[PDB]
Amino acid sequence: SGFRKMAFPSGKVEGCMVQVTCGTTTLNGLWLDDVVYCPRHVIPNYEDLLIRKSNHNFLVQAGNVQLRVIGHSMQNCVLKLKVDTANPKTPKYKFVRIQPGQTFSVLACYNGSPSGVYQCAMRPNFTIKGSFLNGSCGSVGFNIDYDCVSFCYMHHMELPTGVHAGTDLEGNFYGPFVDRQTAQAAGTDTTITVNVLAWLYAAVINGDRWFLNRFTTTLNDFNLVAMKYNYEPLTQDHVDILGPLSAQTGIAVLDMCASLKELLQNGMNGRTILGSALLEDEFTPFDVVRQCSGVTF
Amino acid sequence: SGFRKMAFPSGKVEGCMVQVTCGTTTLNGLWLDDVVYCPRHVICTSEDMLNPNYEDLLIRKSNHNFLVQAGNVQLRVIGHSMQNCVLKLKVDTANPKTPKYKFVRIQPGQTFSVLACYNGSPSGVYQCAMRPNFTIKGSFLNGSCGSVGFNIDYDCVSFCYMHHMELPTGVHAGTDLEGNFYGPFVDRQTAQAAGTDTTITVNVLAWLYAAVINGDRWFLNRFTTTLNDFNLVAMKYNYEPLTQDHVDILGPLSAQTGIAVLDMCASLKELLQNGMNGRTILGSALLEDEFTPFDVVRQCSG
Ligand SMILES: CCc1cc(Cl)cc(CC(=O)Nc2cncc3ccccc23)c1
Ligand SMILES: [Cl-]
Repeated sequence: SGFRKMAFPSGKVEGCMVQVTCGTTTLNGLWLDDVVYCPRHVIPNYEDLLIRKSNHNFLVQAGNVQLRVIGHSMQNCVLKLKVDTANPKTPKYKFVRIQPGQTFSVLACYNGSPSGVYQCAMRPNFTIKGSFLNGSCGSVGFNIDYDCVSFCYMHHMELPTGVHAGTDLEGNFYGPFVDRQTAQAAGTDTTITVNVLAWLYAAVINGDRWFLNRFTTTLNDFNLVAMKYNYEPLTQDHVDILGPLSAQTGIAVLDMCASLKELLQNGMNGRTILGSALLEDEFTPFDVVRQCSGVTF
Repeated sequence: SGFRKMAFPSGKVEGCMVQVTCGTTTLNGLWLDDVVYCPRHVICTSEDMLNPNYEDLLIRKSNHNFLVQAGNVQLRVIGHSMQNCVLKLKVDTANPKTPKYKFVRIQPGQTFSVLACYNGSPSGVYQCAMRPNFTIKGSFLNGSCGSVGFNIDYDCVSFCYMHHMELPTGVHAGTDLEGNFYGPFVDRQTAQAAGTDTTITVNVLAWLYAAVINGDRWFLNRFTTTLNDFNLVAMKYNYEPLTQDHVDILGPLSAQTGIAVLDMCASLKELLQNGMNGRTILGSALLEDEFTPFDVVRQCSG
């Protein structure tokens, strides 16, 4: 029993964190094989700024060992520093771009040193509601599938609202953001509907049933109600994804939708679900299965 | 900016997780140097649950009864001893991945990270607080026994918890790494109930200071309170009494934000009286009590 916002074990990613210093800026790098990846803002015309840099300008530190940079290239908003040594601790990895609603773990680092791990969701407005201080740039978001680390995020900046913006590991920003000091605002956020439903299934698996009702709804009637409460549209794909949870608990997806519809129009009435007074949307349907069945890494 | 329930990086602890099998029972072990630590109930049978004699059960075991597996390598048990409710299996190989570590017993209200494992394999990491009733509200399934709670302050891992059992309410009970249970709990399947839980007041206040540091001020009021008047109100809402030690501990946050502890106490008194009124504090509609004053300073400063 129990439901917690659980992150993936961070060990495979900790073995990749390095400190990258260029001039006055110090941030984090992801050392995989003989390449160190980091935000290009460590060096604006970035092609022009990068052509003025030499390999010895970037001081890369892996623990108490200095890595010598033997090349540098830029891919979108990510800087790739070719180093002489391949990271022995390099795990089986992939660079994956995630979609909004998808969750991932963040290993927050300061000076190439991991200090915390937390679980995040890519908001529908493409920002993450992270926890970052100055120096966290280059910190990475990841998932683990079997023994493979899927790197999906690199932290680049904090928006004026305290939310975070970054890129995938190929340097492509999530959201309409740019890596420079200018007026940039996060768009109006919406609730990840499929994730709230998955979390309602997790509450039922944990014995919380007060919100369940005898009613069902059509997907269209649910989406008309969801739109009114700033909830993301629930697609037929989402229903199919929720299928195993629907089968396990005996509550049809449109039947849980009718519970969610009532929860939105009426509220919780001083009641809680999994110790929360808000509807939680940072657990995907897969996260609920993984946590409520026991998958290990 | 931003406030998250953050766990310590689990890598140093992952390098210590092993699988311990004794008969039909398989649980987790913590392999540090040449010793594997695990709950002593790994040696219990079906009829040795209600009233087991662990000294008697352990004397009947030989080193070859304990199958210890570290990854795909079997470790050779060369000795066994029991310290309170933990079993110590001396092995023939010292763990190369053994970090700089300490065994620390924590007090209620204290937080720690839990590395949940099944079959000696880490599957997730989450943040926990030792509840005032000495239970933890964890997320554990069958096979999680032997999973550990820790804090990684600087480069040293302070092991503070080992999971042992789930109480009838879905809450969890375990020991420190010396085998001493937290609370009035025993490793027997006898009727055991967690005591009435209370809110860790000092932690809610620390989290209110975290919200102020993050720009949230709506809950602040023009009032202050005496420590006694605050406790008289706090008790009525099942909040732990706030001691002078707690007031002292909140001192740095009080100095950083400019809000006196008894002033922040009057804000908490009002929040208990009024509720949130459809508002949130740090994205939460409930008062959060699993962030200690030390957690708030570490996350909001470094
Ligand atoms: C009542 C008998 C008993 C006494 C003792 Cl000394 C130990 C256990 C084992 C136990 O509680 N294991 C588990 C841990 N966490 C969560 C669990 C969820 C489901 C099933 C087991 C779970 C059981
Ligand atoms: Cl403590």
